[PDB]
Amino acid sequence: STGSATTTPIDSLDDAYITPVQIGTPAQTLNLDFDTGSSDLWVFSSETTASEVDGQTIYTPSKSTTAKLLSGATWSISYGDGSSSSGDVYTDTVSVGGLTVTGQAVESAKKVSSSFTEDSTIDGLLGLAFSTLNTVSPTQQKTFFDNAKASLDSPVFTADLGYHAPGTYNFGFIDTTAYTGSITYTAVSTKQGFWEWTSTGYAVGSGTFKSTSIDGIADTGTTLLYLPATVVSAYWAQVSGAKSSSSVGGYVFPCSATLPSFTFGVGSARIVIPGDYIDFGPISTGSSSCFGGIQSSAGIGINIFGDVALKAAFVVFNGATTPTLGFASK
Repeated sequence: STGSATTTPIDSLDDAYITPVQIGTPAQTLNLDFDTGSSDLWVFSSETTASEVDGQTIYTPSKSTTAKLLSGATWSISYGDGSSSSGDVYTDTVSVGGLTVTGQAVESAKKVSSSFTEDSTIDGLLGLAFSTLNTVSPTQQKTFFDNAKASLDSPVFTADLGYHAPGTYNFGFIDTTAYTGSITYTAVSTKQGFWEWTSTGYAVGSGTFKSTSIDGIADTGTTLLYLPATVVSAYWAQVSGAKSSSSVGGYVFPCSATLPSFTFGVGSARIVIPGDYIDFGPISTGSSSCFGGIQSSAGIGINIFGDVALKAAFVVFNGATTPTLGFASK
């Protein structure tokens, strides 16, 4: 089997992407944030504290003839950005782009943190990291991909995120029309539960490539590109007036600037992030200070190849017995 679904930016900055997902019978369609950095499929629901729902579409398990309470199971997750959610668990039928999993764990939120409430466009998350990170207790549950994998034509999914435009998540096949040149594959460590890999280096603008190993995670659920402070400083040094602002919480730059590109290595291959992808707009409405899309990972404890990086590529998440990651230009 295969599936193919369009993923759409939630706003004009590509702060996140939402993908429609069918849950239950009859289908209830929710727009979920597909997150290769976590492993829970959780939704706003009829059980979510009412004051914490503000415009989201909810899953109502009592209206699904295939929903079953997973007795005694609870979940609770905290994300790298400080947000969190928790609740109980149903199993139900979940379909993405024509690909159907029966008995998928659907984690129903009883509580969500303010940042989730405040984002009316995201109805929940669909985790695509390794199932070892799934938070369901006392019986850990599998991700949608893990459940689908054996049925797929090939045990892969691909992320093709757009810049200021829709893109695609495919399951079970590689669309050879969706990228240019070749896909370069690179080793993955699953030791921390992530799609963790090592970039071979970077360049700033038309500058020379610096060969250096950068371990990090391919994370569709993180907006920005978080890299070591040395790398980030080298980038922003090429933008007149750019500075790190502790008050704002990262590098900012004059909105009048033209940003240089940023290149990262995948083996001997190179992915070029155009400068415009690194512009996240005014820090507050009407400001001429703009927020940068490349930020330091210092104090995160891990480098993160988030959407800023991934949307410059066609990315293969290869879930073979030994997983790997593939990157192509597009």
